[PDB]
Amino acid sequence: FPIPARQLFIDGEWREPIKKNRIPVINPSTEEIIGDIPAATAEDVEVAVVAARRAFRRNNWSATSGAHRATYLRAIAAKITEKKDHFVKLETIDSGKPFDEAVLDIDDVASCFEYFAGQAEALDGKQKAPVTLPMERFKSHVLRQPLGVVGLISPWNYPLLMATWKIAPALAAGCTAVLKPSELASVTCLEFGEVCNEVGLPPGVLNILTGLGPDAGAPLVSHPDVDKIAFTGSSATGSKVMASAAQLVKPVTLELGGKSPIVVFEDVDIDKVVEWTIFGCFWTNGQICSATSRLLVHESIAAEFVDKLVKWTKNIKISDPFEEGCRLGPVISKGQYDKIMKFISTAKSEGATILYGGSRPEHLKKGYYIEPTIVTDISTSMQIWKEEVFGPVLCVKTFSSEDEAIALANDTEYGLAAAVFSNDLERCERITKALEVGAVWVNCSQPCFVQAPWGGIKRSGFGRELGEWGIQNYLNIKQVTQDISDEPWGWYKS
Amino acid sequence: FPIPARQLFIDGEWREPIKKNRIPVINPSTEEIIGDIPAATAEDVEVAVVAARRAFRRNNWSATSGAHRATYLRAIAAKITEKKDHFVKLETIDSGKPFDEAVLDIDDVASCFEYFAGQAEALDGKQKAPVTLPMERFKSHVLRQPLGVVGLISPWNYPLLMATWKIAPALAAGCTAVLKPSELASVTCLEFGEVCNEVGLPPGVLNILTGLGPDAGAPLVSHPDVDKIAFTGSSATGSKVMASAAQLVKPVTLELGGKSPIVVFEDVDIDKVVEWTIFGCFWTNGQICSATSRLLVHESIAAEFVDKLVKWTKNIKISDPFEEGCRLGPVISKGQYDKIMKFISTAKSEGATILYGGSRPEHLKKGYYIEPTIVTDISTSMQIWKEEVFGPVLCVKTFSSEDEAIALANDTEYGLAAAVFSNDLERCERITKALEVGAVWVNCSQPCFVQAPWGGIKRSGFGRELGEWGIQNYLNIKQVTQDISDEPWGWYKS
Ligand SMILES: NC(=O)c1ccc[n+]([C@@H]2O[C@H](COP(=O)([O-])OP(=O)(O)OC[C@H]3O[C@@H](n4cnc5c(N)ncnc54)[C@H](O)[C@@H]3O)[C@@H](O)[C@H]2O)c1
Ligand SMILES: NC(=O)c1ccc[n+]([C@@H]2O[C@H](COP(=O)([O-])OP(=O)(O)OC[C@H]3O[C@@H](n4cnc5c(N)ncnc54)[C@H](O)[C@@H]3O)[C@@H](O)[C@H]2O)c1
Ligand SMILES: [K+]
Ligand SMILES: [K+]
Ligand SMILES: [K+]
Ligand SMILES: [K+]
Repeated sequence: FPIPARQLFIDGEWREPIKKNRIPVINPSTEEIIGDIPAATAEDVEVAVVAARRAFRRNNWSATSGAHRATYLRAIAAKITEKKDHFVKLETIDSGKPFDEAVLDIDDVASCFEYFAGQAEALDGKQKAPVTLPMERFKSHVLRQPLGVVGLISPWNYPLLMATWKIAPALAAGCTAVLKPSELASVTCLEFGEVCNEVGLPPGVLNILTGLGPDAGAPLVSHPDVDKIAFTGSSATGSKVMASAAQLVKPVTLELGGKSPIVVFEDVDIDKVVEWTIFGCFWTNGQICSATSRLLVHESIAAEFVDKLVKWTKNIKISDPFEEGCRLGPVISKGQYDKIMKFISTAKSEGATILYGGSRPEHLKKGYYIEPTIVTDISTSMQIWKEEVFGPVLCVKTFSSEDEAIALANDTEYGLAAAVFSNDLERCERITKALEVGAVWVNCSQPCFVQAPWGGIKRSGFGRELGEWGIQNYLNIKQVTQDISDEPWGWYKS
Repeated sequence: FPIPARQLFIDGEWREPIKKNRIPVINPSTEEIIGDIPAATAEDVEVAVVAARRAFRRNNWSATSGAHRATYLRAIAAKITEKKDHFVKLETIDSGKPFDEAVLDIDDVASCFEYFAGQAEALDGKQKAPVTLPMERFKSHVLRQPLGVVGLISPWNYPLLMATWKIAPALAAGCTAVLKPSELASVTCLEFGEVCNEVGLPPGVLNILTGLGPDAGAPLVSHPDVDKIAFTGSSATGSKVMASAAQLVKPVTLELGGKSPIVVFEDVDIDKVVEWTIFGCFWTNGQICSATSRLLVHESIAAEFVDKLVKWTKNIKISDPFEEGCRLGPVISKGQYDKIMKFISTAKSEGATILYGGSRPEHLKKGYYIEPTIVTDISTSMQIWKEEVFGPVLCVKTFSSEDEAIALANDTEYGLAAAVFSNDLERCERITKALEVGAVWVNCSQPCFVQAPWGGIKRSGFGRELGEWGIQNYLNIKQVTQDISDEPWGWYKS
């Protein structure tokens, strides 16, 4: 199909980068440039935040009720469901993710807006919520207002979904925003610009700057009229954006991925659990923030599990994303390809065993394809064990004791997610409690519902997006307390 | 009487600074070194966090229930009420604040712990709160666990109260902590160490390092095993601590004070409001984070308000804090004294009018005493208008329009509090909504109840302490979602 030429979406209309630079979009499956995106620069950020600030000042969006903004949200969700086919295809060719996965993404963005429409609606009538004071002299309630203009910065692994994880709560709260999506996957996001016009979003309420991290994002976060930054990306980058935000004591939420464990005890149906473990580390082509990329399996089932494991993954149709039956596409880019490949090299070099994969597929001669990979004979000292690979690469180690599974699981600087498998539920509760982590899956891995709070701890960052926590990141919690006594304070003397 | 010659509180017992350095405590009223406090250094921070981390690992505090910790809280509150007299004294000589104010502080710390004892109790049964998912296949709830070891850093303007604003929620949540109080007011806080032993707090659950900001606090915030920082202080310092915390993507709450407006409309009994305006800017000797230090009064009552104003403040007994009837003490320190004085000089120099005070009192010949000060003929360009003075110094400007009051009030980079006076309540609501601020007082100024969320926006920082928000800053909000179907995910092929 025809990717589209598209431009910068600023103040409801399409604008050209002030420096007129652009960058390639590239099919991960063909290595071929299949198109073009604007390359926003600091000067574009300036006009964008200005539009956003102006839009915020209008008595047209921000001081509006939640129920009012919920209709635009509900409408956006509807529009997306309508142009479904169109989005899911664009997302498959831009991301390199299996077409079947992309269908889920797009259903999920629709569903996300609809959940936050609800949130915005519940925002009303949280307003002026009373707080009880001791005195009778004073009365007090809470207002929940938009913080103002917010910068949203998202990753390429679920282009539109990750972006709406930010857009939906931001808009629900009454903020205006500047979105800067990954330079590795901007098309659906740019295409979102039209959707806004089609649903009648006031101009400047959502602005979309595509471009490189350093050129477009950095200026977004350091801008003096952006009140809050919502960042999702690597921990290394997180640190950078938080330091920049610190200059202006600007609030920040950081979702930074990790090195999440999946611990499997003896008492499990090793055929399903095996299916998850594959899901937890290979799906989305291994590019999952919460990827359960470290398997801690009991020595008991150790061999067998791993056997069925290699069998199942051996079972995965690695092909071009559009090809029917495709359960695994190419990684996002040449750079990522190289990085993942190097992680593999230095893992051999460090003395681990590539008990499957670790190489290009075979049937695929072009495109950034990499075979689901299982590596064993692991030391907790090796790089592969500590570093997030963000490719289809799984590490295996075994354990004797329960609290050795525990110690071994918590043995990272990261702390995003974890998955524990066992039919002994009193054992499951005990493990979920002990995991130094923000999300614990019990007898599954990766299911992420918009109803539930989502974020990490430790190097994985802080703050919770989604659920009933999402909208809160974009609000000014305002206390108002008034004197109803009409008597003098009586502290001083007249 | 004699002060409290203490040492550092670490792991339940009194330890000496590893570098054995100490610093003077000084009565603001006598300029006289009346004592001595330990001067913690980075090496002390090391042993302190270690104690804290160990204490957190003990199945003795952190994995305990909220109701269990609530008793230590309730006990601490009791002990403080018991040793009331002793604390309020020590506070008065350490802070230079009027004895009557100190009295209040100490009642407030007691009350604060009790409120958070309640919070910790409510924490239970929020545990495993269910979140409803669409699919029947999955069940989900939320756990609320302590983040781990937290560093708490507080200011001198309410030595123990400001510290318990952090200690109480931290302990209620199940965290262990290292407290680093201001070097300008550490005695009560050091004395709190004993209270803990007396109520049986496990060792290492609360540690207290006194010392200088750069020597004791900086190492506390940059330490690799401190999971979260709660900071209250100047915006300039806030920026530094957040930049440091960014190194390790460490969560942070920042309460940074401001330049809060008090806007008074024509329709008010200008004797009651006048008393507040004095309270809002001169109480605590002008050293209030939320100090309503900018008066925007309607030209109508302008003259007369200001008249009764000068009259009232002219009526304020400025004397030694212990002297009965004392409504105004010395500022905290020589350095603060100098800073406040300079603000006055450069305000003269910039062309403002010192319509009262601006100088040392007469009857007081020693001690850091400064007259309640009223300054007029203000330009929004002058330093006195923008910069937080943190002394008993009030600026006055007048307004014609309502939305001129509004524009003029929002005319700062800060955004902590604001106070609006008017018997027209429809007008009040309108103004409270428009104020770019975190707390809006209606027909009063400064009343801060532990029941209500407290914090700022803009340069005043972010996050809310106290109320139902307080405890939240010290929790890991953990999602747990489990598969109850027993069926295969069914995404791949066996
Ligand atoms: N916890 C989560 O919610 C979550 C979800 C998915 C992915 N992730 C993480 O996302 C990462 C992959 O995404 P990525 O490669 O796009 O991450 P990244 O760190 O490169 O950056 C993500 C976004 O930040 C922008 N950016 C980069 N440098 C910037 C700078 N200096 N200033 C401002 N913005 C800048 C990027 O261009 C991109 O839009 C993985 O590490 C994964 O762990 C986290
Ligand atoms: N917003 C609020 O809730 C609130 C409440 C009270 C006071 N305040 C503000 O507090 C300020 C006055 O307090 P202050 O003089 O103590 O502020 P400050 O910034 O000088 O320092 C405050 C605390 O931080 C420590 N500190 C200093 N430098 C540090 C560093 N580099 N790293 C780590 N810690 C460091 C100090 O020792 C002190 O204990 C005012 O600006 C006032 O508005 C705000
Ligand atoms: K791409
Ligand atoms: K963290
Ligand atoms: K002192
Ligand atoms: K801010």
